[PDB]
Amino acid sequence: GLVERLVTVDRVAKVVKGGRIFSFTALTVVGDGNGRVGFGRGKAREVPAAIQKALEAAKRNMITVELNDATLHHPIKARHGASKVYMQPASEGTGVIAGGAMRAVLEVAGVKDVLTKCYGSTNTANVVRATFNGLRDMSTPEKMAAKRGKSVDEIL
Amino acid sequence: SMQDTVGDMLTRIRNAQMANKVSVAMPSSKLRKSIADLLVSEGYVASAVVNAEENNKATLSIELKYFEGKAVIETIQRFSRPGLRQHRGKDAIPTVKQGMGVAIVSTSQGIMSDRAARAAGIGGEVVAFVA
Amino acid sequence: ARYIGPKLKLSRREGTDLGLKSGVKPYDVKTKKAARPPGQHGVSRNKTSEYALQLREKQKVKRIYGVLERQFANYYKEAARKRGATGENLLAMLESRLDNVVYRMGFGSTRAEARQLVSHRTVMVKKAGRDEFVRVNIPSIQLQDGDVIAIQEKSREQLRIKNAIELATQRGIPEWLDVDHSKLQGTFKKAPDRIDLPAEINESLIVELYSK
Amino acid sequence: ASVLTGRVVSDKMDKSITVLIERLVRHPLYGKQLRRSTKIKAHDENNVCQQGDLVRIKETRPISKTKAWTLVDVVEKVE
Amino acid sequence: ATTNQLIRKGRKTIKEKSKVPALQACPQRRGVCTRVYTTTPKKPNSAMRKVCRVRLTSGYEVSSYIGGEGHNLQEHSVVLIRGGRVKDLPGVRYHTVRGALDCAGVKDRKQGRSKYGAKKPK
RNA sequence: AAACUGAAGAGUUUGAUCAUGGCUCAGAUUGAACGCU
RNA sequence: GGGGCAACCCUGAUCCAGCCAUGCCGCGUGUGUGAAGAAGGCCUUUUGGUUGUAAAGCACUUUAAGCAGUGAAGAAGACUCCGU
RNA sequence: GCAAGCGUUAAUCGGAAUUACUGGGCGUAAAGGGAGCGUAGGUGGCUCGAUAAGUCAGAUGUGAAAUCCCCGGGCUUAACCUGG
RNA sequence: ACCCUGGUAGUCCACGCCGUAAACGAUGUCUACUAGUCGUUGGGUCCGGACUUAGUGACGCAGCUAACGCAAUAAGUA
Repeated sequence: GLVERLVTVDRVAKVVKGGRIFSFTALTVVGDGNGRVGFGRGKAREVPAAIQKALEAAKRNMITVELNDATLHHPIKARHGASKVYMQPASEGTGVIAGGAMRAVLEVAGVKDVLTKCYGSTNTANVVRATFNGLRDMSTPEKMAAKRGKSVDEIL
Repeated sequence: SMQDTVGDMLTRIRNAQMANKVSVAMPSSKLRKSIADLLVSEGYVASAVVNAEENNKATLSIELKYFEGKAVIETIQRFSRPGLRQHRGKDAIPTVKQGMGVAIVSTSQGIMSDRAARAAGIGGEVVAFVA
Repeated sequence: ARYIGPKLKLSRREGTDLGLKSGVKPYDVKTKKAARPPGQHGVSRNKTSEYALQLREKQKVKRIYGVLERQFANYYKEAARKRGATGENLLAMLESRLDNVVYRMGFGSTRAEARQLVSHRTVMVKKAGRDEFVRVNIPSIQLQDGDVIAIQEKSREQLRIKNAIELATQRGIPEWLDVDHSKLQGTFKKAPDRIDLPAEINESLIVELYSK
Repeated sequence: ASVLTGRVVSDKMDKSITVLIERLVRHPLYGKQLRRSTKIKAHDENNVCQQGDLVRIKETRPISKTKAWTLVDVVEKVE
Repeated sequence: ATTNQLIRKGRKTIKEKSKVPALQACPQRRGVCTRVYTTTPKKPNSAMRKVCRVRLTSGYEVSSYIGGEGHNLQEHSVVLIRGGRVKDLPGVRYHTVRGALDCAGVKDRKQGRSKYGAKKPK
């Protein structure tokens, strides 16, 4: 009862005495579609084994996300190294306005309406990781009010 | 030398919270006490007291808060700096974290939160964003 | 301009039944196809992409309602400016078209025949509040709440209409349309809801396609 | 009516002074307030005020080619 | 860049010049073919590309590329010239519109006829 | 009552990689021209 | 708008008409039904697939164009008569 | 895939956060002046007052009409026209 | 050319020009704050150590960085 999507597949090489050893790297994102989300990449000499290994790693690199029932609770700006990502909540019916790597994470995490933009390098793994960092650092009004020791009415 | 007193105050708070210090102390001022009192009444710091030292001097000491071992003050950034001051009207005060945070506003009625200034229908200098 | 070529080709390319043929017989036996898209190759290797899923979804609605790209993009542009969900608004304005309304009310067997009836001045419209009908040869007329539709006095004896009602009865009549077969007269009481429209058209793909 | 205050930077003309009016113009893109200053010649009939004084001047009909303001008050004087 | 530095200096964009200066911001331009010849392309490719040095009404004397298979251009031929650079041809920066004024369309063209000035065959 | 709704990236330097960085493309527009119709 | 008491005269302003897919918007070039899935073309493992309900056949419809009628509104009621 | 249009060329903005105000950088990728002193300038400690120029709020006048946007109304619909 | 044997300007002095170096820490200046450990230089105060100062080094958290690496002498937080 879990949703999986393969974001990118790359062909990498290693040099040896004989020549080049070609292997495959697959990055996948798994999620329930209800707030649980995770990503992982696998390497193997075959694409199906790389994909299965990426899925296995994604199933263990999981976090929980509290969404605003369709979207985010506040604008988020995140980064991982040189990919800078920005997401802001949008009105219902807007859709996921995102590139491939952002769209994978958001759609599999269950976001339906969000505005996004990638700055810096658009490396698929680093963009996925920056989006993942932002979703894991995102806060809720209840959590902010509890942290400050107030109520959600006391903290608009 | 030091030409941003408010920036220094917020930088001291930020570094102390990153280092997980119990409290942060500095030389005091009425502006610093106003900002610290706003932080206290917003719930970002536990308390802020002034102790009168000798030679007509004063020390402002702020007791920080931690929630689940993490600092309560997630981010505290200066918006209006001495090199570029930012004054906004009542309908241009920027919100912090979709209203979860506080934009500290210096208005003619004193230091108060962005939502307090909006309710009073008054603008001012947007000095910092704390969330 | 409108599409004139074969329709089962379109249905086979979209992979679903678009209702382009009459319901007089099942879609499976009407074509012994829809398992493969048209042409020499049909089912292919090298799987589709996000842009292909969006393009096919937009073409699906366009081919269902018989509206070309320019008018359909004007529809989306209006829907993204009206309040609420853009896809919901686009489906509502595609459902409020006069030819689609007369097809749902059952005076036409297919939307192409309904458009053919509307274009040939065989349908009169009575605007809400107005105490008069007027013959209208424009299929893209948007009907508001309460607009009345009636059949011309010199075309109620049409054989195609009389065999179009009996197909509409076998297919189902919407609840936002109040149609009376006794004098060939319907009423558009309200634009249909997204819950009334089938839950297999992903308008979200159309909205994401019209965002570069 | 339209009064303007500033320091006297020149008084070496008969029945005439130059007043330096300062203003804060804000940059349309960068939003910082630059302090700008215009030299305005005023008419001082009795030829009284000296350079370094604060003076108020008002717009009037032109007195000369480049002089259409007149002195109305010497609010401050050189120390 | 501080705020004071931005006010004192200000960030300037360089406006790049056009890649088709001989057109003078016009879609096409008429010229006379001063020389019709063939030339070899750059390193990877190998062919005899058909080119014409044409002096245009703007006062330029640029070299352009005759597209399609076979042409009828010779000295003192009046051609219409559009923008568009040939990648493997060094120096050629314009295309000859085939079928416009004196450059004929391609003879047996069937697929992309409008791009080569070929009438629809009956 | 409303005027308060909006933000996508890709290719290309390497045996492969991440970064930097230019070039190129997908959009919209026109008092348009040209080619086919 | 100019002249005249008016009648009226003038007005390439203006209101129109002509040409041009130059753009925007709209409509059409038909609609249903039709299989041993005809012929022909193309591919093919040489017998299948595809063109394809597509065509033919049958049943209808006449928007726009064409022909014939009818027919608003753009007009502000001038002049003249009567009354106050 | 568009469609009485469809492509190409020219041109502008976008994508380009690729002049970065929003919104970039400078150890090694392009980038700290060889170092200092200092002029204009920029910026600037604590406390109690004054002022009210900046700032903020209110009021008044103005910011032409058209256009953009919202709610409507009239063209068979739409473009278009039009009231607030 | 490198190697060898000679060898002049120059290198040295005085007074002036030149104004450039991988003139480098390839790191502008100034201010505040942010785990720690071990050296060394110049002071100072206490009881051979202890502490405190201003330099000068080697390590090493958090943080930062594309990575290397920097890390109170930041390339950290302002």
